[PDB]
Amino acid sequence: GVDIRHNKDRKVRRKEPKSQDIYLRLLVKLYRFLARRTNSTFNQVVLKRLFMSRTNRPPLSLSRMIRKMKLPGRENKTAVVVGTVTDDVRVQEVPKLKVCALRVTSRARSRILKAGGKILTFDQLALDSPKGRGTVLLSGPRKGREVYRHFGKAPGTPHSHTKPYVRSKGRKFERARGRRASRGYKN
Amino acid sequence: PSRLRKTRKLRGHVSHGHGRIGKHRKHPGGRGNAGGMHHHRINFDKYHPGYFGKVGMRHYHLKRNQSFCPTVNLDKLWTLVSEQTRVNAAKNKTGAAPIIDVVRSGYYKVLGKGKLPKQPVIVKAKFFSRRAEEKIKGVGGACVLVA
Amino acid sequence: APSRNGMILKPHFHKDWQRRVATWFNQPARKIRRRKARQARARRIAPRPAAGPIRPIVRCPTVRYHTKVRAGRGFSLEELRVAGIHKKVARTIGISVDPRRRNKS
Amino acid sequence: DDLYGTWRKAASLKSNYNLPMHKMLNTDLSRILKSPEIQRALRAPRKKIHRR
Amino acid sequence: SAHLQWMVVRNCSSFLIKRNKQTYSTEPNNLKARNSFRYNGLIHRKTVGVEPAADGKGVVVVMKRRSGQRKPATSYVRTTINKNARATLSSIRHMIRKNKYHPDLRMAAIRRASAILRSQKPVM
Amino acid sequence: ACARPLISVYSEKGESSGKNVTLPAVFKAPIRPDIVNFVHTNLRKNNRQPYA
RNA sequence: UGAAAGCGGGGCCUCACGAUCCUUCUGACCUUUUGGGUUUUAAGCAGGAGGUGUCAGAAAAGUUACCACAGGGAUAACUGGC
RNA sequence: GAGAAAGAGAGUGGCGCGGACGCUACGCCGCGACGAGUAGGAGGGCCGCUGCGGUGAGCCUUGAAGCCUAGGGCGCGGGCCC
RNA sequence: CCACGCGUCCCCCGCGAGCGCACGGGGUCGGCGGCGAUGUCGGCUACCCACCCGACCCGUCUUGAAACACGGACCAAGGAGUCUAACACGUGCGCGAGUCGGGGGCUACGAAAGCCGCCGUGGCGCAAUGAAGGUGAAGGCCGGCGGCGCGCCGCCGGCCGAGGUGGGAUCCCGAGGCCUUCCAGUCCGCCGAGGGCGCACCACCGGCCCGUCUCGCCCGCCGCGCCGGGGAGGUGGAGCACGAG
RNA sequence: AAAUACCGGCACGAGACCGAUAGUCAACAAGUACCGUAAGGGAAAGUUGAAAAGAACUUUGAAGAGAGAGUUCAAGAGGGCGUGAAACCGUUAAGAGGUAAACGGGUGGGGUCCGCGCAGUCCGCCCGGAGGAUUCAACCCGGCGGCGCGGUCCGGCCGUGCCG
Ligand SMILES: [Mg+2]
Ligand SMILES: [Mg+2]
Ligand SMILES: [Mg+2]
Ligand SMILES: [Mg+2]
Ligand SMILES: [Mg+2]
Ligand SMILES: [Mg+2]
Ligand SMILES: [Mg+2]
Ligand SMILES: [Mg+2]
Ligand SMILES: [Mg+2]
Ligand SMILES: [Mg+2]
Ligand SMILES: [Mg+2]
Ligand SMILES: [Mg+2]
Ligand SMILES: [Mg+2]
Ligand SMILES: [Mg+2]
Ligand SMILES: [Mg+2]
Ligand SMILES: [Mg+2]
Ligand SMILES: [Mg+2]
Ligand SMILES: [Mg+2]
Ligand SMILES: [Mg+2]
Ligand SMILES: [Mg+2]
Ligand SMILES: [Mg+2]
Ligand SMILES: [Mg+2]
Ligand SMILES: [Mg+2]
Ligand SMILES: [Mg+2]
Ligand SMILES: [Mg+2]
Ligand SMILES: [Mg+2]
Ligand SMILES: [Mg+2]
Ligand SMILES: [Mg+2]
Ligand SMILES: [Mg+2]
Ligand SMILES: [Mg+2]
Ligand SMILES: [Mg+2]
Ligand SMILES: [Mg+2]
Ligand SMILES: [Mg+2]
Ligand SMILES: [Mg+2]
Ligand SMILES: [Mg+2]
Repeated sequence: GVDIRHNKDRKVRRKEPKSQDIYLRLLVKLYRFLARRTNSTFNQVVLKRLFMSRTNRPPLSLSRMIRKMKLPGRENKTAVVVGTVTDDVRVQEVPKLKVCALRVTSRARSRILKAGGKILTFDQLALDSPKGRGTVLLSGPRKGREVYRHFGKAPGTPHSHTKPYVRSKGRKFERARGRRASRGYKN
Repeated sequence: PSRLRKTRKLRGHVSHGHGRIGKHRKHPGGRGNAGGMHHHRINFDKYHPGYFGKVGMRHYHLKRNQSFCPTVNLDKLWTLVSEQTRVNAAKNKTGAAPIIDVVRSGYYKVLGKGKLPKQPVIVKAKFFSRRAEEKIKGVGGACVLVA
Repeated sequence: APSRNGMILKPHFHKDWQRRVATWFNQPARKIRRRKARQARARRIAPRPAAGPIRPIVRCPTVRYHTKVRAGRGFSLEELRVAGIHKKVARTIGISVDPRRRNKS
Repeated sequence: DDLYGTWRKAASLKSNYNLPMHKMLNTDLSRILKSPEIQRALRAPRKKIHRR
Repeated sequence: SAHLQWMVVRNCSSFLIKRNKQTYSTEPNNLKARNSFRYNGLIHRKTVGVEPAADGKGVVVVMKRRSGQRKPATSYVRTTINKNARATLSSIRHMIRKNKYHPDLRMAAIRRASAILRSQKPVM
Repeated sequence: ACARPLISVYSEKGESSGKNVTLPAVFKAPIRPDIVNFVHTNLRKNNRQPYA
């Protein structure tokens, strides 16, 4: 026979989006062609991010966009998020941005267009720059979700800063034996 | 839908997904989360530290209304009042400052989290934190109290 | 028999609860019952207000709520005797009265 | 357009409603694909089948 | 547009028919009668169709015009062709080619016209 | 798209009357049959009487 | 302590020992004691102690030949087997 | 498709009207390596039962559902069409 | 001998045409022969029978079952991971620092559907920490007034103003050149030596809020008090560190 | 009083429910027959046909039961009667038989039917040979359609554009 071990024989990654959306599948039908038929890997990574799940393409906010676009060198470039460009209310002035996203929330659309910016979709991005040149590809904070505070080294183990699953935060709800130094032990 | 579930693909499998050595018996580890001190000790100490025992004072008749004091930040202090006041207090060369009455917006205590733009205010709250007061003074503008 | 990681919880089902479960399938029948009763009452008191009497300006009691003003129970006797409306005539012409209210302000 | 609003006019007899924004606009895919913006910036097609 | 309509009518249409591990569409302007993007005849701005005539001699060739897309009464134009077998195919070939009128399926149109003509000549 | 056509109002006799109203923007809101299926599935369940 | 370098926060090293709850004692010009104040009392917070030797920690005598039930050939009393 | 980072690049001076198939892009096509399996886990079913919303100008007294069959068949198989 | 001509400076001694055979990117014949209307031709499969080789009866508990282990005479119909609640994670969908009307109200199928917005009361989220009183999430530079054996500065006016190191998909600049007769030379792309700005995330160092311990000097006034605030250095926290619900 | 609760009762309407081993225990002379001293336990059980037109009469037998005859479209629906499966059984026909029967792989023989097999496919183009048409191209007239190649023809409409 052959003594190859078939555990990791199959790659796990996606080849099609799980969504049954039709506009997203048209964007996939376009970027399949562009990444197959160009030699710029912006197209490969942007179809790889069109495929993803909405917990893997987190919402990038407009404060991150303003900061990471005002970092020096990248003036009049095109910000590209594959997720959802959301408003961030704790920022006052907004510079002229040139952004491209699947879906921009309504107050962020109003904010950028009052600042004098321009919103694009991905079909217009492919017309405007097919190899994706002149673009800054950004992604949202992926471990910004509240779930990742429950992950890692478990609570009740030394040097583990993990939020434990408790039904209501209070005085009585798991503050006593693993936590105190008088009540039992402190981990 | 039961059409999509697991038991439509576990027909013909003689144990229905629960093993043949250890059968699916009714309640092997006690009911619920029993056995905290005794035989689920290391689940309750590797995954819920703190669970057994008392700590803290007993308060017999708690009233969330008495303990009610919700907070706003200096980041979102300008969110409360519309954009027209900001742009008018920016255009306004007379030094006149808008009143930000946080209490009618529904927040009793102003805490100071982030950067406040250099633009004068009269922040009208029910409580203040020291850093929030110092940031409003450092912008140049006053913190008045209402009860 | 708890598994790896997850909230330990106390569901209150240890009683026999299936003999007593109030199910809401008469929600829309009860709403159309109430609004047919409300239409009948509103057309049987024909020029009078359908909402009943008038109810006073009242500030909510506690620290969470005293900045909000809501509609109270009835007009107190002291503001009635200041407004010159008689105690027993106020509710007969449509002004709700409860005598239990003070006026500290 | 009084019910569900225009793209720039809000919904006149709902309270807070506007039409949902598109995810891509130029939906005719062939008029994107055989367009001189893209067809310029592509490699040459390799369509010679090379059997075993 | 057209691909937007195709991603809708692609599986949940009423002209589609599925059995015996084959697939089709009984829609009124489908050369080769199969469910595909190219050969479907309701979702395009320009579309040929080949139908047999109402009388038992000839082929009505259907063109979808360019102007009235949303006006289905004045959207299609019938042309009746009652000729010899070669010049019927010559008319359909010139009609699709020299107009540059959707040249993807000139060959499918002349295949379908030839099949209708042999069905319309008498049977031994 | 972005441009809006002009639909004529037909008389009761059948032929076109002179009046023509612009297309409302609702008719070029996006088409998504997945969430039409989703909303129709979850809302066709509400008219259902119990059985036991 | 030694003059000093240093050495020493128990026994030259390898064993000599104990969670929650509860009680007791110690500590601070400490917190709460519920509408306000004062004062006893009680609750807390931290640090020891009272102890579970089945030693990760129930509070526990027998008998059944009048016997029962769920099971076990995971386990005896036969034969057969090495 | 071809051993060699990259243009069958654009500019300035010295008769016969003809050309197969394709592309349900979730589609079609080419290369290689590979296939054990109880507990279990997962994916696909144009496998199957019953009912509901759509739809087939569906079928049906010129004989539906069911049942029988040494008849013709398809699918690896669930099954199905005659 | 996989050696071919002419021209010239120096050294040592870039398009020739045609035909054809083919050990050449997977089989063709541009080769044939028979038998066929009432007894023959084909149909693997499915009916019965014959022969060779193989061939123990299933389920199940088991370290092991054909077991001298238990259940099973045969057949038809019924017959076992369902529903409610809670939680967790993954996934699709709408809106997005917000979100949700589920409870209420207004207008055959319809007990549906729509609408409310001064019905967002409220839930969850946007802020943690502490047992509790409570507190409650950048700093610096410039000028004026050892203060002395607060170059630090206590406070005022202006200015910069919201971390850093390493790795990082993407992009950005481009020493050179990518040929059709040769020299310059333009515009369009394309490739790349090197060098940049660096998303998510990871590791580390900094910093900020609450508790707690230690060491310390300052400041505020309506009550100058067993008052209030402030600093430095470690440490406990399910925190912040430009949302993610 | 009101808002509120209702698996009993009178009278109703409806069902992504069940379809006679299901749904109530009960679709029927069901809390009936039946068991128990008693408290109490408690079934099974729907279907001729359109209409009874429910088989007059002859005939053997004592009769049940047959054969003819008749009604019906149908008795292949004959008073427990639609459809009528399986286990099981009778009979007919075919095949077979000393390792219990059975089974898997491989063929062989015999059946049963199917092919409507039993002188064998067609299809373009060319060449020839006999035929038959109101007949091809080009023109002319009318309609319809497709498209800076009108560099910039005239007129409208729209913008999820802009300036006044
Ligand atoms: Mg192998
Ligand atoms: Mg394997
Ligand atoms: Mg694997
Ligand atoms: Mg298995
Ligand atoms: Mg078992
Ligand atoms: Mg187990
Ligand atoms: Mg075991
Ligand atoms: Mg269980
Ligand atoms: Mg124990
Ligand atoms: Mg388990
Ligand atoms: Mg020391
Ligand atoms: Mg008291
Ligand atoms: Mg005895
Ligand atoms: Mg022995
Ligand atoms: Mg396998
Ligand atoms: Mg043998
Ligand atoms: Mg067993
Ligand atoms: Mg066992
Ligand atoms: Mg054993
Ligand atoms: Mg085992
Ligand atoms: Mg044995
Ligand atoms: Mg047993
Ligand atoms: Mg037995
Ligand atoms: Mg069954
Ligand atoms: Mg999720
Ligand atoms: Mg109804
Ligand atoms: Mg029955
Ligand atoms: Mg019954
Ligand atoms: Mg039955
Ligand atoms: Mg019957
Ligand atoms: Mg029956
Ligand atoms: Mg019949
Ligand atoms: Mg019958
Ligand atoms: Mg019968
Ligand atoms: Mg015989």
